[PDB]
Amino acid sequence: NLICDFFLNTERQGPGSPEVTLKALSFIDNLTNKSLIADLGCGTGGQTMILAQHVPGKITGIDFFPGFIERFNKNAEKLNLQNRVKGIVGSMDDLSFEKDSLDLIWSEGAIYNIGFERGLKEWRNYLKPGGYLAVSESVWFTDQRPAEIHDFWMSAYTEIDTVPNKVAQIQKAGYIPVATFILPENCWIEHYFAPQAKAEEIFRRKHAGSRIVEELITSNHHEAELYSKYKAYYGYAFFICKKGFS
Ligand SMILES: C[S@@+](CC[C@H](N)C(=O)[O-])C[C@H]1O[C@@H](n2cnc3c(N)ncnc32)[C@H](O)[C@@H]1O
Repeated sequence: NLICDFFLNTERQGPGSPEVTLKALSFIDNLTNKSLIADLGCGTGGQTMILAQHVPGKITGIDFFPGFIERFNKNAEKLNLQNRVKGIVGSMDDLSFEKDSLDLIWSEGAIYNIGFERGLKEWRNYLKPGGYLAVSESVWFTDQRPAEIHDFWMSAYTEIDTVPNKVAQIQKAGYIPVATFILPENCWIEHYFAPQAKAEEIFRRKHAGSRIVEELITSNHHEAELYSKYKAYYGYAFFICKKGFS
């Protein structure tokens, strides 16, 4: 409801950065102006527009919040990409894409809404054999971690896991684990948490007295506080996978 509004004030609603999106793209080599691309849980489309400026083909951005899709389509226009890039309000667990029709499925910081292993399994049916799946997901950097952070994550995303386990689940799902890399901390600080600050000031005064808004801000500071304290134990990792049977 009012949450979309808060996030409309940021270039991105999750950890990431232009360099990271392009570094992930650097592992995808099957695209042409005939390629069909989908970006699941695209948010306002920050990473989608970056992607669109470097790869040919049509891109469909899909997101649950109508507020984000409107922003996605308006930005697309200011950029003159509305012919090959269009936002659609929908859900990643209820897609209507033709089967085995996509060359690439993109999803940054959004697969947790449906679960990693579930996403791998379900989205595979919408990809052409030899197509690509590129997703950024939360991961543990080690096998042991302090309780404070571990518990926080069980209450947010129970499916967070180490890089090795994620990689084995990818192969198990019937994909070739093409490329896997950990995101730099600036994807969390410089590009995620820092920008949320400017937004809070302005947002909080505008919605003064709103219990929802106040708790959102508390939730942000807590998450940020936890990261700068346990950043050495977790983060995001990008996973590029090619659907088997080439
Ligand atoms: C962490 S944000 C990332 C947004 C954008 N991908 C980015 O990296 O800036 C998660 C996104 O998933 C979207 N989302 C949540 N549930 C969804 C669902 N069931 N189907 C599609 N999108 C969903 C949320 O609205 C939000 O835009």
